[PDB]
Amino acid sequence: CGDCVEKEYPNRGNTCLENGSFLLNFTGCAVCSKRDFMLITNKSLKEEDGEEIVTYDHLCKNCHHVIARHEYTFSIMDEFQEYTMLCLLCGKAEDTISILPDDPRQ
Ligand SMILES: [Zn+2]
Ligand SMILES: [Zn+2]
Ligand SMILES: [Zn+2]
Repeated sequence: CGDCVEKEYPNRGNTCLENGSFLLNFTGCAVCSKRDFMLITNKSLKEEDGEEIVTYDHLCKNCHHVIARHEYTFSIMDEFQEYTMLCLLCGKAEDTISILPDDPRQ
């Protein structure tokens, strides 16, 4: 309900994830008032030309209302990798890593 989160799309100093629920930003629901109560459902995955995308939602373990929506997208460009995340709860973040054909991933 947006009142579920302390901050809307908090920055994570570059952290981009396809899993979990950010309990440190979740202040507990406002449809029912419960905390440390959540599930994940409708989890989709997409892949275009080397880019990998993961989209999902968070649901209150008590009232099963949709707490928030999550998106994580990952792209490979020429010699580098790009990571981006956007979630009302988990946060908004972006990172880029330079790599080699030896696949070292820093
Ligand atoms: Zn809520
Ligand atoms: Zn709730
Ligand atoms: Zn999230």
